[PDB]
Amino acid sequence: DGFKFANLEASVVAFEGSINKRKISQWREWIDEKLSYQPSIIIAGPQNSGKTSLLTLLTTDSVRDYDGSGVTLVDFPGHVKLRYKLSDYLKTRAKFVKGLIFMVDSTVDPKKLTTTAEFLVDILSITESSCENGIDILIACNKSELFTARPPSKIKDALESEIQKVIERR
Amino acid sequence: FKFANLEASVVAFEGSINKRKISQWREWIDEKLYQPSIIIAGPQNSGKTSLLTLLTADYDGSGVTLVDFPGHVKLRYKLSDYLKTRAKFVKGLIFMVDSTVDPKKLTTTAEFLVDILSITESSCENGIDILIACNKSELFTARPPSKIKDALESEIQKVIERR
Repeated sequence: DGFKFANLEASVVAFEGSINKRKISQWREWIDEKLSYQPSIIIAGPQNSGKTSLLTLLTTDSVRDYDGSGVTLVDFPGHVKLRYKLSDYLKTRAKFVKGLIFMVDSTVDPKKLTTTAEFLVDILSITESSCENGIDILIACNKSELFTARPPSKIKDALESEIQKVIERR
Repeated sequence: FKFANLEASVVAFEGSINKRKISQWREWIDEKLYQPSIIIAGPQNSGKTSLLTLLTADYDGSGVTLVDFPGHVKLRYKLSDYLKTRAKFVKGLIFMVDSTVDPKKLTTTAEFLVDILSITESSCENGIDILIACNKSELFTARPPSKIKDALESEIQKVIERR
């Protein structure tokens, strides 16, 4: 039978939150639990998925070397790597990468769902092959405050179904 | 296709990472140089990491799809987005190339230059100024920077002619 989050190598949980209302306690719990190198998590999502807002909250609203592997383009003096591949970031930091967050919308329509499921396939195909056990995933179900919002478990269930169809369409 | 017909300036200078004689690169860098930046461009084993060893504000999420925390390191960050975001603070780009070059190695180098140049030149009026850093100039197989530059120009035309 089909794709199930349950059968991935890594753990996958789904929690609701709200950037507009700064209700992100579950996401922070998860992040605090996961957090050559200091631990990191990755924030993953398209334009307007809430990432910049999430970073401001995490840096502002809380109470408290160079490796050229796979680099074709890097700036000076900053040493900013351009076209830096997810696969290389993961290979170089290995066990210091502790998890990955997918920012998704709790109020998704059938269209937005498809393009999101394709982004998950892409990124999960890389995390899952990067090491034994993959990298643990949070599906951060934003806009929880909206009258059209669905429970995280139903978003997770709709993503899992549409991911199966994306794999089929191959 | 001529480097002279680009909107940006293109210069080629010798240097030796192995011997630490890179004065002409450093001069160009110091002259070209948000804080001012330049970009260093080249495949694995072109000497970028050694070159950085010798040389050594608010977060913006435009075009960002993947970003780490706490570091705010951007992944898959597109050259076009870096350029659009920093604009006039980007002062130059260096192509790391080998002075000793088989005709094999030429085509792959030429394809890389076209890829990058087509993006720098489209980024603004007059594009981004280019240094062709001709490395390993001490070797007995080394050609002078003027010949490396002419070789690349003629190979770029051939690559472009594969339309």
